Amino acid sequence: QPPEEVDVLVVGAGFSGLYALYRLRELGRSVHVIETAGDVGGVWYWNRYPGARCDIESIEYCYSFSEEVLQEWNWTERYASQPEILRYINFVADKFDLRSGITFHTTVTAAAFDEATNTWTVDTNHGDRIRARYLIMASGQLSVPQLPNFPGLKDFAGNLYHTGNWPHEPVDFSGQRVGVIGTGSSGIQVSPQIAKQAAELFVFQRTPHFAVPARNAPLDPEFLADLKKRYAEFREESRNTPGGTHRYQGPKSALEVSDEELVETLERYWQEGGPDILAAYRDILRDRDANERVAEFIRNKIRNTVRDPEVAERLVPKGYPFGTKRLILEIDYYEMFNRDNVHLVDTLSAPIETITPRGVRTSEREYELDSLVLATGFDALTGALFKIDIRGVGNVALKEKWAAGPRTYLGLSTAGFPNLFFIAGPGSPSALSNMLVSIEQHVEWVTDHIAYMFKNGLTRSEAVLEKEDEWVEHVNEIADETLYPMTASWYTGANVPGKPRVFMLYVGGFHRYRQICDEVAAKGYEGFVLT
Ligand SMILES: Cc1cc2nc3c(=O)[nH]c(=O)nc-3n(C[C@H](O)[C@H](O)[C@H](O)COP(=O)(O)OP(=O)(O)OC[C@H]3O[C@@H](n4cnc5c(N)ncnc54)[C@H](O)[C@@H]3O)c2cc1C
Ligand SMILES: CC(=O)c1ccc[n+]([C@@H]2O[C@H](COP(=O)([O-])OP(=O)([O-])OC[C@H]3O[C@@H](n4cnc5c(N)ncnc54)[C@H](OP(=O)([O-])[O-])[C@@H]3O)[C@@H](O)[C@H]2O)c1
Ligand SMILES: [Cl-]
Repeated sequence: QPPEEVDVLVVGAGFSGLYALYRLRELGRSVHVIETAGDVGGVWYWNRYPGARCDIESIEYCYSFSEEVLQEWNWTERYASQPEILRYINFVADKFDLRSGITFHTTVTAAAFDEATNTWTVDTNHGDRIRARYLIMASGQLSVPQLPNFPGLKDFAGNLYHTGNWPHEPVDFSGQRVGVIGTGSSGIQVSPQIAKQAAELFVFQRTPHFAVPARNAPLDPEFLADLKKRYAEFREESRNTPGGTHRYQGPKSALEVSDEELVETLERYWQEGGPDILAAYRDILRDRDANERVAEFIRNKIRNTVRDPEVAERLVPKGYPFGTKRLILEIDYYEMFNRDNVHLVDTLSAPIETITPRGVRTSEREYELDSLVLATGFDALTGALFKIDIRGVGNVALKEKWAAGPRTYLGLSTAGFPNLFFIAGPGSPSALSNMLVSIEQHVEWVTDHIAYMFKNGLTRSEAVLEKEDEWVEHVNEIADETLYPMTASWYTGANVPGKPRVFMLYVGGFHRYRQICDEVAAKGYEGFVLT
């Protein structure tokens, strides 16, 4: 039930929005959060599908801002399941009395900057009108589900799900003919759970994605209690890294090594599981020949996982460099295809023509299904923003200004839109880092910036157009030194039809980006104009 006026309005109650609330209060600022969902958690509230699990270690993917949380919470598994992460979020939410600062079931429709008085007016689908000095869009990176692009969807006779909008009551696939469309992280995690229940599971794969064993395991309770002795320290080590974790930064070039040392080295990562293999060698995302030797080793591990050679071959990713679509952690996913009741439908060879009342037609034949699961992803990074009529100076639409790709200074603001801040979004490290590291830094940087504005008695903060252009050009420029922009992924907006193909993230590493933000604030916010 939202206030008519506030210092800062926050959109979204997932990790980012909750923390922004907590810190803004500590800083003696009035602050409120609007959230479409029924409750806190963001991705961990919405993504409730069976198998949903973090692929950053529970010990790294957690808040560090509170010593008490660090000491009191007990993680249980190398990689936390979604129910567990949702209990942690509730634990924190509870601990700091956060819900009192949040309006649920409410979706922000539009926001417009008022130049006369230097404020945002912010409307919602319940007619709430809030005036705020600052607007923080804590509204996610992977928060607006994307349906795939083919017809007959509303004609399907059975039940229809998207993993990103999963039912609050467990879904029963027992005895069903089930289809999953999509084999990114969502579909990889969800499929082996549905394989346990369905009479027949059909996995509709388009481009195969690279996946490596998670090797999840219980967490040793002693290791935990040790870790806690120096938790603050351990976390500060994670902030001083490109990826926001303890990942080893392999110093060698993947080209300098024999085939023999290369295999022995990747074999050790493969038996160990997890994503650290992405940094086995310094140049894997930088040099196509280096990349390829690593990609080959992975593809061969893939072939060897599946008994039938033809099914095995269709599982092998082709045509793009390893790691350039987000790396996936799998758990019994490749093994699944050895089962009698699991069918890999290769839609590259036979593309989907349409959905029918009965199920799915490809160019080669029709599949009958009782249920269809869409693991088809998200209109990423800009999708949630673009859903909101956001309006800056001269009445510029954010959606129009960014229609060729997101334009920002430090990913934190855009020229022409003063008092507006984007948490962990395009133009910053964002999902290229452990997101809790990217999220805590952006929250602390924005909220300090806000507090600094108040201290000094100002009320207007605007990214300077020339710095914005300079920043966007720098982002593209350093991306272009890597293999990232070369591949169609949601990072480059490739999954939404008509969306501009532009790599959206800052690739220079969390550490450098935090250093660059720190010198910006240390000079009273170079590249902003403050009045
Ligand atoms: C299934 C899934 C698994 C993930 N696993 C990991 C992982 O292992 N490691 C990792 O580092 N990151 C991973 N993440 C990335 C995840 O985006 C971040 O880690 C972190 O959860 C993002 O937090 P957030 O608060 O920025 O956004 P979100 O958690 O997305 O919260 C955004 C909230 O804003 C609300 N919202 C949006 N628009 C409006 C509006 N118009 N009005 C009102 N409310 C609105 C949404 O409903 C949502 O609740 C994963 C993401 C997905 C989708
Ligand atoms: C932490 C963790 O383990 C976890 C778990 C879950 C999510 N996450 C995080 O969220 C991000 C998104 O992952 P996701 O799986 O939900 O989404 P995706 O990666 O966008 O894959 C979409 C898939 O659907 C297929 N596809 C799309 N359109 C299609 C079409 N029109 N016709 C037919 N098929 C279509 C598309 O095919 P192709 O050829 O690759 O476009 C692909 O197979 C992740 O990267 C993590 O950041 C993390
Ligand atoms: Cl992720």
